[PDB]
Amino acid sequence: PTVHVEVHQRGSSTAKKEDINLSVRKLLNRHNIGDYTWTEFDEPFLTRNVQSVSIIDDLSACTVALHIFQLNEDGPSSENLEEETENIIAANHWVLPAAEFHGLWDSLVYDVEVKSHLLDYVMTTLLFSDKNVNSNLITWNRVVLLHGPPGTGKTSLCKALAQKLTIRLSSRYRYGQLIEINSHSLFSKWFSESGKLVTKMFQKIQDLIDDKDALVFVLIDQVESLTAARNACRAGTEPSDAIRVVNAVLTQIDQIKRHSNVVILTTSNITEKIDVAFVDRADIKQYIGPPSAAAIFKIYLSCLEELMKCQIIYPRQQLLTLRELEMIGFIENNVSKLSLLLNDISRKSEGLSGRVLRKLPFLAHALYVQAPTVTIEGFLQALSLAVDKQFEERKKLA
Amino acid sequence: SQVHIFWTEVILHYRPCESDPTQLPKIAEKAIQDFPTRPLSRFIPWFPYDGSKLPLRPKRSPP
Amino acid sequence: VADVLCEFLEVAVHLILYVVGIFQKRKKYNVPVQMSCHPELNQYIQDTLHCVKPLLEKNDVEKVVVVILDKEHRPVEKFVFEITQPVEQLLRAFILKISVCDAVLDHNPPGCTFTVLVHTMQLYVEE
Amino acid sequence: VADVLCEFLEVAVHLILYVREVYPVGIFQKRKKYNVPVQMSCHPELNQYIQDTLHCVKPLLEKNDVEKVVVVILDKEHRPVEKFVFEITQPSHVEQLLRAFILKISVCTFTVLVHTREAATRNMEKIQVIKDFPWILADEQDVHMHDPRLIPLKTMTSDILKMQLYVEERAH
Ligand SMILES: Nc1ncnc2c1ncn2[C@@H]1O[C@H](COP(=O)(O)OP(=O)(O)OP(O)(O)=S)[C@@H](O)[C@H]1O
Repeated sequence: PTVHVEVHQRGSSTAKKEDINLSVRKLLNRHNIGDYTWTEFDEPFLTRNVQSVSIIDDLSACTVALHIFQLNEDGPSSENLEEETENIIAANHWVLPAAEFHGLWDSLVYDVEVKSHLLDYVMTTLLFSDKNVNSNLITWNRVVLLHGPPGTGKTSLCKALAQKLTIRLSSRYRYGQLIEINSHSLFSKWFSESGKLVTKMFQKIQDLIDDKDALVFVLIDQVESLTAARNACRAGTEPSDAIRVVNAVLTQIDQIKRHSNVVILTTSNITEKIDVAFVDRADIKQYIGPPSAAAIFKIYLSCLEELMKCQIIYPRQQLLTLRELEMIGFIENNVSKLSLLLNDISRKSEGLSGRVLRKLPFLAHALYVQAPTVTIEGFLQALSLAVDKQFEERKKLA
Repeated sequence: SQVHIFWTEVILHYRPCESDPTQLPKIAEKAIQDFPTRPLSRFIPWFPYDGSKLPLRPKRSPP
Repeated sequence: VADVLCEFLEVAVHLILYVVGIFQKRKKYNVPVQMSCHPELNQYIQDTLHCVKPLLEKNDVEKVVVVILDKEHRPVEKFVFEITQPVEQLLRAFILKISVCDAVLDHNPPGCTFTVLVHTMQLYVEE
Repeated sequence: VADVLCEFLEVAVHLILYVREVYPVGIFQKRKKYNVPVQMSCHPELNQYIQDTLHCVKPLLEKNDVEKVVVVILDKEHRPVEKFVFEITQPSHVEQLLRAFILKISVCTFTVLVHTREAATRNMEKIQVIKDFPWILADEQDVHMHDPRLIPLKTMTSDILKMQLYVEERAH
C-alpha cells in the first residue's frame, strides 16, 4: 500500500529540505496513530519552519512518503502580443504551486470519483514515460475534457488538479506552469487573423514547454468557442472562422503531443456545437454533474463547521455526519435533531448548482439573521427559508 | 558598520561552488542580526573546601 | 599580529565545530587539539580567515562572529566573538573560556553547519 | 554513569601520568574510546591497583556521600602538585560532554583524595576489605595547594548529573 503526507513550509522559513523531511518523519514515528491534519507542534525549529501537516487518502503504519511544497506568493503574469502588445493575447500565467489555489482541492465535493481517475491518469502517464515505451506504438493526446451544467465547478477541478500535481510531483519537476487561455480575446475577426493569432500563443506555449524541467498545464476555458462545429453547420456564410481557426488549433495541439511534460485541460459547457474532430483528441472527457443529496449535505457541513471554526455559530454543537445517522438508524434525540433538519434541507435544496450552494449561507445570514453571533437551529432555519427564497427568485426572473 | 556572510553596507560572499541553497540572500540576512543573549552567569562551585575536614589518602604508589 | 590572530580564529572556528569520530588529535601552535583531518575544510577555513585578512588590514573591525548555526540555518544558537580588535596558557585561556561557555551552555546537532561572519580577546554567546 | 565515570577515571589517570612526564612516555599506549583516541596502559601492577581503585570507588559514586572526589598527582614522598576536583551533585546526552572532559584533560605517585563530609574511617576499612592496601586519613602536607588558581576547568549541569571538574593547582 501507500499513503501520502503533505506539509506546508513557510516562505519565511528557509531550512534545508532534508532537515524538514527528517523532522516530520520524527513527528510521525513518535505519534504514529484517520485523515486528520496536524496543526500543533512541539519543537521551536519545527514551529518557525512549518505551518501544518496533513494526511491525504489512525493507522500506525510506516508506508509514508513526504511531499513538501511552497505556494508561490505573487499571482498571475500577463501575456500580450509581441508587436501588438495592447490586448491581442492577454493570457494568464500561474507559477505553481500558487497561493490562491490552496484548500481548493479539499473543498470540492463530487460523487463520481473524478479526483482519483483524473490524478492516476497523470501517474500512469509518468510511469509509461519513465519505462521508455514506443511512443510510435502506444500514445496519448494529453488532452482532458470536462463538460457539464453551468456553475457546477467544472473549471474549479482543473486548478485543483494543477495544484495537487505540482505538489505531489515535487523533486521530479522543480515547479509547474499553468497557462490560462482566454478563448474570447483571440477572435480578432477580419479574414483569418484569429486563426493566425492562435499560432503566436501556441509558440509561447512551446517556449514554456521546452524548459524540460517544469511541468506545464494549459487550461482552456470555453473550448466550444475556439472549436466551433464546422461540418453539421449548414452555414457557408461563415467565411474562415469555422474552418481556419479550428484547423489552426487541431495542429498546434497535435504538435505538443510528442512532448511529455505538458497536459491540456479543457472546460466546456455545450456538449454539441463542438468539432467531432476534437472529441477524439481528448483522453478523458469527464462530466461534472450538479450536486446530489449526500454531496449537498457534505457541502453544507463544510460551510457550517467553517462558520463554527470562525465562531459565527458560537454554541458549538456536534454536527453528525450522514454515516453516524445511518449507524443510529435515524433516531430522534436531543443532539441528533439538527443533523436531521440539515438532511431535510438537503432534499429540499436539491438540483441547485454548487455555486449557489456555496452562496446560500451568505444570504441566509444576510437577510434573515442580522445577529453578529447566532445560535444553531435559527441559522439552520434561515437556510431552510433562504433556499425557498432562491427558488422564488429564480422563478421571478422567468 | 559592515557585515560579511561567508556562506550597514553588507559585503556578502558566495563561493559559487556551494550553490545548492536555491534562496541564498534571505538566508544571508538572518545570520547578521543580534538577538537576546542570556547573562554570562558568574559561576560558583557548590561544595567548597572546609579546612576543618581532612580527606582520604591510600598508601600505595605506582611501580 | 593580525595574521596570527587569524590563525587563532582558525583554531577557534574549527575546534568549536568540535567544542564525532571524523575528528583527530594533532599539533597546532604547540598544543594537541582534537579537530578534523579534512583538507578541504582546512583550506576552506584558511580561505575564510585569509579573506578576513585584508579586512583586518583595513584595521576597522568590531567582531568575528562565528555563528554556530542550527541545522535550520535559523539561529537557535550563535557564538558572537566581540574581540575589541584595535606563553601558551593564554593562547589556551581563550579556548578554556569557550569550553566553559559550552560547559554551562550546550552545543548543537553534530553538523553545526556554521557560517563565519565579521562585523567591521573576549566573547560571549547569544543562545 | 557508574561504568562511564569509571572508564573516564581510567583514561584520565593514564593521561595524568602522561602529559606532565612524571613517568616516561613509552610506558603507555593508545586505543579508541568515546570516539576519541585515548591513552591507556597494560602494566600489571598498575592495572590491578587501578582495578581495586575503581571497584572500590563505585559505591561512593552511587550513594553520593562525597562533596568532591579528587585525583591527585603525588611525589615519591607524597607531595601534591595538581588536584583534580570532581565537585559532583549526582542526582543519551552525558557521554559527549565526557568527550569534552577528555579534551580538557588534554588541555587542563598519585592518590584518590575523596573529600567527604564524614571521616574516612568507613572508607578506610572499606579499602582494606576490597584491597590489601591500607587507606589512611590525609595528613597536613598532602592537601595544602598554596595559592590556588580558582579557574573552573569545565562544568556540566546535566539533568542526570551536576558535574564540575577543575584542577586545584598552584600558580604554576
Ligand atoms: N460541486 C461542487 N462542490 C463543491 N463546491 C463547488 C462545486 N461546484 C462548485 N463549487 C464552488 O464553486 C466555485 C466556483 O466554481 P466554478 O468552477 O467557477 O464553476 P464553473 O464550473 O467554472 O462554471 P463555469 O463553467 O466556469 S460557468 C468554487 O468556489 C467551488 O468551490
